[PDB]
Amino acid sequence: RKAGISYAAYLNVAAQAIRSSLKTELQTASVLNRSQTDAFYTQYKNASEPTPITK
Amino acid sequence: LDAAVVGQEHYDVASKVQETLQTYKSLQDIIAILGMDELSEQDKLTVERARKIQRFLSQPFAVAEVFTGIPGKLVRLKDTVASFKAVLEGKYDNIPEHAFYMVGGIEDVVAKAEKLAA
Amino acid sequence: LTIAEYFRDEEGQDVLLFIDNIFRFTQAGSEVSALLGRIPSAVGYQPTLATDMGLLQERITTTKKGSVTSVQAVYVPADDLTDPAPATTFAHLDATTVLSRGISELGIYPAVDPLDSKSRLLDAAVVGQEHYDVASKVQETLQTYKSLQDIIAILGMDELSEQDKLTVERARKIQRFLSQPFAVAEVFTGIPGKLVRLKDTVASFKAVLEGKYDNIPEHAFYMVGGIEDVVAKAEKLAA
Amino acid sequence: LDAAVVGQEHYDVASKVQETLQTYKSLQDIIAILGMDELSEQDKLTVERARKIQRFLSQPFAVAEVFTGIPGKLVRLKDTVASFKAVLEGKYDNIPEHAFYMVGGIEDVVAKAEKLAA
Amino acid sequence: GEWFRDNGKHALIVYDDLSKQAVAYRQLSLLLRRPPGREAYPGDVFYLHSRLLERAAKLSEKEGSGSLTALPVIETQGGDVSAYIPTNVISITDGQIFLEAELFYKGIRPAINVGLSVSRVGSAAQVKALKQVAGSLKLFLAQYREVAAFAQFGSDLDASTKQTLVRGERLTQLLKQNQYSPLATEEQVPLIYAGVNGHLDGIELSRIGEFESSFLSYLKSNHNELLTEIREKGELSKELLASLKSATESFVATF
Amino acid sequence: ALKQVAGSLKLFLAQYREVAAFAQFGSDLDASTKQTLVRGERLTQLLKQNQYSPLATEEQVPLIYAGVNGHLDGIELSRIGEFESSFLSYLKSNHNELLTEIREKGELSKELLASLKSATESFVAT
Amino acid sequence: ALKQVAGSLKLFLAQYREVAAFAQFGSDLDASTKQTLVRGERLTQLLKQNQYSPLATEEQVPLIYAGVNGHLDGIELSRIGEFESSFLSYLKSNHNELLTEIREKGELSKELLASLKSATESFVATF
Amino acid sequence: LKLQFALPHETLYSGSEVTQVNLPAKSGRIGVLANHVPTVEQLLPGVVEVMEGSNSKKFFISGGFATVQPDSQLCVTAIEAFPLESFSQENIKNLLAEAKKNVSEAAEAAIQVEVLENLQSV
Amino acid sequence: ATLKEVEMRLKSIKNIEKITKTMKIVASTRLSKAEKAKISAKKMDEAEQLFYKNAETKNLDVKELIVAITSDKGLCGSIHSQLAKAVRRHLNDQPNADIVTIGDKIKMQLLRTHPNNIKLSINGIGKDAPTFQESALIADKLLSVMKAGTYPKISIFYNDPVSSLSFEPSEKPIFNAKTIEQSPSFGKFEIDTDANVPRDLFEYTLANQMLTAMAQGYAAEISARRNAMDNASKNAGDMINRYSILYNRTRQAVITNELVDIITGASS
Repeated sequence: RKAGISYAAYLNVAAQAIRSSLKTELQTASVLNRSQTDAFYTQYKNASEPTPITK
Repeated sequence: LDAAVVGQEHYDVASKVQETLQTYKSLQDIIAILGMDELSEQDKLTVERARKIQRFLSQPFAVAEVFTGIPGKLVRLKDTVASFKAVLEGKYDNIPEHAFYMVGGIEDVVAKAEKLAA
Repeated sequence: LTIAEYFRDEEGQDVLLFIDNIFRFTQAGSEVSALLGRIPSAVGYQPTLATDMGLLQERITTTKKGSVTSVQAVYVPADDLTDPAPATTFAHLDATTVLSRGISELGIYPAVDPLDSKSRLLDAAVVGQEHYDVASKVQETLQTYKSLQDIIAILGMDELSEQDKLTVERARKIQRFLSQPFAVAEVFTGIPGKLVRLKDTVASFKAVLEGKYDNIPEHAFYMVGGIEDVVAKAEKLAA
Repeated sequence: LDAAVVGQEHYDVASKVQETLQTYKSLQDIIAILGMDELSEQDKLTVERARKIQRFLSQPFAVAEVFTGIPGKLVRLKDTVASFKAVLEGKYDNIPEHAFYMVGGIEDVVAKAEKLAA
Repeated sequence: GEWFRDNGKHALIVYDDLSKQAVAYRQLSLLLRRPPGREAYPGDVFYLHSRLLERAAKLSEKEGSGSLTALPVIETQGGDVSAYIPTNVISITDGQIFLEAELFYKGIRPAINVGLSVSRVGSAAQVKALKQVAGSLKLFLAQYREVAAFAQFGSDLDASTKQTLVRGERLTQLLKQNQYSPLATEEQVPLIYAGVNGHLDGIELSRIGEFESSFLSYLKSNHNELLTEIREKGELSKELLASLKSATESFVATF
Repeated sequence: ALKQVAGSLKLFLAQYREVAAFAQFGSDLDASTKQTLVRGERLTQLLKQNQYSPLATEEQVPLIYAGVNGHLDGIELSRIGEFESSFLSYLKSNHNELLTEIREKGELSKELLASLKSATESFVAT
Repeated sequence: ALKQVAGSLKLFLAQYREVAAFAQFGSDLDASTKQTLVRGERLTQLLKQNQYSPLATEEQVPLIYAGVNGHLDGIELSRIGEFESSFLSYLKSNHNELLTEIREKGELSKELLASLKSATESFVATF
Repeated sequence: LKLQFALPHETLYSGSEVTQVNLPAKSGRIGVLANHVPTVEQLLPGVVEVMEGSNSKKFFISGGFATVQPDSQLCVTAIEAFPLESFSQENIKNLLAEAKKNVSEAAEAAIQVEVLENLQSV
Repeated sequence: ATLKEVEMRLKSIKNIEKITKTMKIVASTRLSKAEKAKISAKKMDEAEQLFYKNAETKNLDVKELIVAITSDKGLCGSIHSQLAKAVRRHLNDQPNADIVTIGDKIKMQLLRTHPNNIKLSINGIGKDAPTFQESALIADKLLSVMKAGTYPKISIFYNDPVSSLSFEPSEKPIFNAKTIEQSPSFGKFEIDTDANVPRDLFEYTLANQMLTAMAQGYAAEISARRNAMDNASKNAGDMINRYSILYNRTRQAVITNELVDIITGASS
């Protein structure tokens, strides 16, 4: 997973599995909050610079 | 504005156009206090649709050309119904903000959206 | 007013006069005034709003021969307490009784609001330092209870400062204790009504305000008369 | 209040004082409800300046000595302009606001500012 | 209408509307130069309407038990119910049905504002069968108002209040109605019963209407005995209730 | 010659307050909003005018083209005053061609506007 | 005599009640004007009056002297009414010579001002 | 042995005395003795069995880290940890297996395969 | 002056007063939620930092990366402003740092003052309670687009929720792969020299301790919004009472004046 991702991502990828294969019966309100994010990122120079991609 | 008088399809379109626009007016104290980000994913969609709808009601009149410069457009009733139904059913959610504004029928809306590329 | 007056002047009683609704006495005065053709005054009321009130309210007083006490239903135009109608009326008021669907919705009868209702006579020189002191403390206790409800509703009963959970527990008692079964209401309720004499009321609540009956269950104080009926009721609750 | 009766220099000072005081007025309710914490940093500054300005326009009156408890001052027109020009130029932002309360000209502010030091 | 009321018969009178009559009354008076009052109405504009509306009454046994029931109508300006004439009449009648243009455009029709509407007679003149299933509905819709405009920005939803939104949106949608399509009470109670008892929480909102439809005719074909008993007794027995629970769930599952 | 440079200048100043009330509850400024706020702040400013001081139409026309077409946006808001007096003194010397053309024919050609495009860019770096 | 001991109390209280308005926090408890917040509550307490208790002008200035100058910033808020009756009785018996001089002079000489001063700290040490 | 089992969201064991903890370090299954040597090991996904004498609660684990302190403490830090009593009634594992690995996006869809076909090994 | 104007002013005030008195309660709905993720956060701090405590890990002195945490959502007293303070205070002792801003209000607070420094910016944040998935990806992008693991120092900035009534802007270090090795007591541990434990533990820690800051900063904010709306809806309530007097007067003088106008119109 080199020339590529990181230990923590590489760990989050497996972390979704536990949550998304816990029976819906108790996949809870707070539990789904953990399994998706709304975050975006925009790089900067001097005022803004490049594009605002999703995460 | 009665199904008996105008045809069921007509009235059904006309009513949802009002319901849609009544939601946008109810949501405005929210967007003012919590932005667009706070809206329900379906509310976000309904807000996006209403903007197009509210601009699709803009019409260049003929007598008005001495103000707008734009040639006066005249839309037929069946076009209108079929046009606002299409936009309701999400078939134009990709076409830009300005495209729907100050034109005639749905045909004209396509012409605006394209010419905003060159 | 005249009928009840006779009972003071001739039978020498303490008489009760209900007027329901006194505001309607004002708007009729206003109607007659208008029709006669008298220039209307502020907000359209009759130029004689105050003296019209006087010729009535003044007749309601205590004389050497007896008294006439008036319980007056007061409508308040537009919820505006400064409107000439209620403004004029209030000048003649010695107390208020506020029945409330807020109290009602708690199953507390009669539905008097213990905070809202007010008496120009809840004063040491009139009631005596005895009465007044229990009176204030009930009002202070029930008051801090009301203000803390926000945190009781979302932070649980657990998170009150050491003394506050004792006042709320006592306030909850006092709150129930303030309900009463009525003798008239029997034919709909079944529960035997109780005329609680004042001396008993003060003492019964003084006793609670000292915490002598902290142990006694809460459902007990509810729909009984004076203190003994709590003792009686609490002791049927084990059986 | 024209530049060609009072001087352009005199005119400009009072103008911006008014600008400032109208901005503090334009925010009065935002503040009264939500406090200083919800204001952009520009605004927050023009409010800190205007609050000084508003107290600086209050003056001990000779005839009002019985009410003030303070000796009465009679600032000169030329004095008044220069003083307020300086405050507009930011020269006295660090100084306590209360040093501006009930004084004469600019020198009285500093004179009293030190009285408020120790 | 009184001819009926006086002879042990029942008339319903609709005054459409008393806003316009009051204007007409003002017209005479201003023109006869009779003394004017607030908003130039005659000093007794109140009595014009209270004289009229007290004539609607239910009568004693000794007098025929005849009844005149009045449905007066007042138009408001911008919903302002504190206006001179509206308040006059609001204070005369035994209750309001306040309709709101807000709700109207939303699609909620009739646009009854549950908050500002009452029947001061209350239950005493509701079909017991209906009072049985329907009771406290107005109060739920009450708390549902608050919470819905408290979930507006509250995206944090405890299963308690979120579930209560579902009950709210369903009862609200059930109470929508086409014009000129009044229902019988024996059609109304089985419909409200399903609603209040959560049987509708599972069904998605867009199909509440088609539910009313299939459920009624299903009940008509299959569970007709229940409806007949609702109509002839206007009460619900514990057996009659059990039959209603069953037939609801029987249908709900099949659709 | 005024109508042409002043098209939708009123409708634009109308969409400017609309965005100024969006920034009233101060949030992040994007490609659209940070553009029109900075623009409209400078037109509002440009339409400030001293009393007892009317301007000829050949004076109004360049100033409005200067403002509307976007040659004022990178200039400090506080300096537009001196821009008015300075850009006019500049135009009176060199581009006197433009001003007496604009005065007389009252219109604008595709050629005249081309020269007005130049002169304004030609005075941007002082 | 009153005017002299009341020095900027009028102007003070309006300042205190304004300070106590910005006292909404809380997480920002000040050390500076927090002492005017004590004075205030002390002086507020002092001016409170039972109906039908009009005190003589001589019974007034000692109380106000104790407030203004600050011989009250230590005393608890629930015992200022006590301090009042306790301090009048004390003066009535002990320093009656002052109470008679205030009534008859109408002024306060520095000799009578320092005389009051002493009797104030004297009573403060004992409460 | 003392234990701090910590998650971002939940906090299972804090300070208390579990007698033996089993772990999945990289290429090493550790059963941490009551007095083990100071180690810092990376926890692959797997079962973290805590033994409290005659007891054991397994937890399937997202990943994380384990460190044995010089005071013989065990610090097991993970993202997700659930007791087996209600871990999984779904069974859309194979719905991800062939879904990921069959796509040649490329960098991470292939990366999401490596774990799933390993996770359900019990 | 006009009943219309007073009618509108009374409505927009009472409306504001619903907005704020509900955000006050939407906060308390979220208040218990805030203590879950708050202690759980401080709990892993005790668990995950105790290694570094024991390894005596400190900054190699051999160019900083500063990470500021707040939110996109305002109306929370001085959460944003006084973290910006403490970050500027810090930017005096080392001006040349790169700034990564998480949350839109700290972005523009800091964009006002040091617009050259900010070099990456994370959006759509304050909305829920913070998560590892968020953290880890922002972490991943920090490694990728920012080259975090080349920095002599890395700093996290957040507000630490001291009480329910007050908060405190604090700062914490993240040590990189090299810095973990050259710690004095790193040898005390029998880390298997095989895998770069120092690389992976850094990457894991960077993500892990951003989430701790996020969970904490989040909690303090909720309390700031609870308290700010506590004050706002009390001021608004106070305005309402005043204006309800002004409405009621204008209500009446408008009835009086119309009537005088009418009554005058028949003076003849």
